[PDB]
Amino acid sequence: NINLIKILYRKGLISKLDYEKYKRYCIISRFKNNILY
Amino acid sequence: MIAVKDITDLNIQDLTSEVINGDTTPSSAKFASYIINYNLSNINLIKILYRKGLISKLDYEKYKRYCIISRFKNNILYFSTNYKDSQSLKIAIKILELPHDYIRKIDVLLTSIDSA
Repeated sequence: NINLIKILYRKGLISKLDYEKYKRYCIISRFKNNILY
Repeated sequence: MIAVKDITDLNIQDLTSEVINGDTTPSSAKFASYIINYNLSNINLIKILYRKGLISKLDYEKYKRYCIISRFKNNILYFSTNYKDSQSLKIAIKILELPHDYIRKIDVLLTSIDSA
């Protein structure tokens, strides 16, 4: 959001959107909460 | 008066009829500028008529990005993959002279792909 507020800026966003799901996969690996939604 | 039209939209981030003078202020402009079409689109943000100004922003920004694509004399590898990311993003999604100007980037990217 520092760059947000030419096409090279969104090249950093794809690095963010990649490992965030991998970090969300760590939050998915940490899904020992057993909910329905 | 014109750059001072963004002086009143600075007060919009500072109430319903007070934003009504800011309602047509984002509509008088789009009926008649690069940074102004980015900030004032966020002036209305922070019914369906507001997003009618957003489509005017999302249209010419790619045309301005086509000027940034016409200015792609930087010969990289991820940038050329980003060049397909700017062209095939609207190929399903989205004015006569810009379409003929779109072929200019189509030849010069492959000309630079032949160069580098």
